[PDB]
Amino acid sequence: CDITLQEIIKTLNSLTEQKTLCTELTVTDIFAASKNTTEKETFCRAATVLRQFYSHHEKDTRCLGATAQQFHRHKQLIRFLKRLDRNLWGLAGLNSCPVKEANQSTLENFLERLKTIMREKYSKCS
Amino acid sequence: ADPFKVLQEPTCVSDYMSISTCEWKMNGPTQCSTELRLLYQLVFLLSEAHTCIPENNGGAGCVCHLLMDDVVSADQYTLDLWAGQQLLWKGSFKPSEHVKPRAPGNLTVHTQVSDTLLLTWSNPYPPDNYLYNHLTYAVNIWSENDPADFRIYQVTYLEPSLRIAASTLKSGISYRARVRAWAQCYNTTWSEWSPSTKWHNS
Amino acid sequence: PLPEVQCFVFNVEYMNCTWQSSSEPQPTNLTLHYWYKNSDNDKVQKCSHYLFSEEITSGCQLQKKEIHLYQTFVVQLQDPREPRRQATQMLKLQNLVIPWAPENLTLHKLSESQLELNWNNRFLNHCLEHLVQYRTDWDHSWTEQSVDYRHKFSLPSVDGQKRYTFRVRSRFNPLCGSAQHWSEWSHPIHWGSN
Ligand SMILES: *[C@@H]1O[C@H](CO[C@@H]2O[C@@H](C)[C@@H](O)[C@@H](O)[C@@H]2O)[C@@H](O[C@@H]2O[C@H](CO)[C@@H](O)[C@H](O)[C@H]2NC(C)=O)[C@H](O)[C@H]1NC(C)=O
Ligand SMILES: *[C@@H]1O[C@H](CO)[C@@H](O[C@@H]2O[C@H](CO)[C@@H](O)[C@H](O)[C@H]2NC(C)=O)[C@H](O)[C@H]1NC(C)=O
Ligand SMILES: *[C@@H]1O[C@H](CO)[C@@H](O)[C@H](O)[C@H]1NC(C)=O
Ligand SMILES: *[C@@H]1O[C@H](CO)[C@@H](O)[C@H](O)[C@H]1NC(C)=O
Ligand SMILES: *[C@@H]1O[C@H](CO)[C@@H](O)[C@H](O)[C@H]1NC(C)=O
Repeated sequence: CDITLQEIIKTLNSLTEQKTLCTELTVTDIFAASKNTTEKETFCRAATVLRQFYSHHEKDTRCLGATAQQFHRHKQLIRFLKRLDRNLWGLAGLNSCPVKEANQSTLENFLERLKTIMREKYSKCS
Repeated sequence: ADPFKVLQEPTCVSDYMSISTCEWKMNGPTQCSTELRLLYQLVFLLSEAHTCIPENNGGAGCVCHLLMDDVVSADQYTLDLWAGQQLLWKGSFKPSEHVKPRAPGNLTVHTQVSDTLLLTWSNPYPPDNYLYNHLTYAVNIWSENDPADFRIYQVTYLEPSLRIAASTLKSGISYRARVRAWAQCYNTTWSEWSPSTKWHNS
Repeated sequence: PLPEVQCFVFNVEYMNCTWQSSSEPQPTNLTLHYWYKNSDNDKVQKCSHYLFSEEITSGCQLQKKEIHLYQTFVVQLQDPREPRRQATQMLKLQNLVIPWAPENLTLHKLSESQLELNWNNRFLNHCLEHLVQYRTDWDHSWTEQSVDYRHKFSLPSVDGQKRYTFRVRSRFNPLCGSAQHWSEWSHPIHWGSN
């Protein structure tokens, strides 16, 4: 494992540190339905889920609080999600990976779960 | 047919933060800023293209600073150098494979204790940046009147500090210092030297 | 209510889960049951090797085959004298690792004043983080610098008229897991004289 997987982890550690106003919103849980898909499909799928999220919530009123601080936290949340998306996507190398599922999840648990999947992946290679 | 020509493959580096600088050489005297346009675009779905206006670097040399919102290892860019309607050159560039770190700053000298001399500086990157925790340094210390005798200390730990035993510093004179940085994890080159700092120790 | 279990994975070789026995209104043997959540192999397990302190159940001990980091871990502290008096608990083992102290520290010259310290670890090269510590026989306190997983420190300025001593410890953080605790300091090592 080279730097790509490492960046993904740091960003995750960073994101799981403090939760923001919109970390409660839900997203498709793609882990609770692991249908023995490839390692790639997962990365790609996770990228898709996150992409949809920042895509839909970037300019969300609820998320941008009432204080500058809530505002910056949200901007940053969005920033990091983009970093995750592009790295995870680069890692998979798939043009498309349909996320057909219905098991919802809180982004907070999604990131927390994903962080574990990534740290384990890292602990493997040497 | 092709009045304007790029002599050699253009070369770029990134500070891995906001900027990427490409350098290249033209076949003759050229007004870069007037004749050329470099269009870069991230290779990622639904991403727009950007236009950079080249600065001049010597009579037939050009340089251009591509501004980026963020940078991650996966990211790759398309580059298209135009001279009007004539594509001069086309290429790809992956920031994470050609990193040159920003020079460190705020080099200050501490002389409270007598045994050792303490040197501190600042790490140019924000803590949230992927390079922050990967930099190690090199401090350069020389005498003003006796530049001949200069030393280069290698700081191979994360803290931006250096301690040198004063038992190696001819008192009475004034020395100058400056520091640069690199990140082994990304196989980067050295940063530029930081502004220097002279001090007269006793 | 009963004591709280405190598991700690050692160098990812074996885990130790203990509790203070002097908190019970009477002597007893609390049983330990463990299982992993929402993964393969959900079935509950019995502590296959109990630990004893003052002729009482001190804790449990599981071997490598039984340790699964990156998989929600769930311990159960039961009391035979009460089938309904117990507490269930879930852990993230990955954050409870504690590597062995680094060993085989070396000290050689790479140049005229480049003094490089080296050392090796126990099967977790890229998961470790290190804290190097040094001083002279005159210093009243150590000075510490952190490598990340480098295991290669280097003092850029060495004084010949001084005896140096070095030591390091490792930590399983932050890429493979967020373990708070360091390992025990490695045996010291010396250089030069005076
Ligand atoms: C790290 O980079 C070096 C140097 O490559 C070039 O120099 C950089 C500073 C940059 O300016 C670019 O022009 C180039 O990328 C790489 O050098 C090679 O090292 C390998 C051994 O690892 C050796 O087999 C090759 O002969 C070297 N190539 C050349 C042209 O000399 C080096 O590979 C990079 N190190 C790692 C860890 O990837
Ligand atoms: C020199 O040091 C000062 C610290 O006083 C730096 O200024 C701070 O920079 C950080 C990160 O860029 C900001 O978050 C702070 O708000 C700035 N001011 C504060 C509160 O200190 C400055 O960037 C340093 N310069 C160099 C060369 O790194
Ligand atoms: C695990 O328990 C045994 C027996 O009590 C003890 O000797 C050992 O040191 C413990 N593990 C640790 C703390 O490394
Ligand atoms: C507990 O177990 C120990 C060791 O098996 C045994 O000596 C003792 O009789 C048991 N009963 C209690 C509650 O002490
Ligand atoms: C040095 O330490 C290693 C542990 O990685 C050990 O296996 C080795 O035997 C030690 N060196 C010797 C030969 O004493």
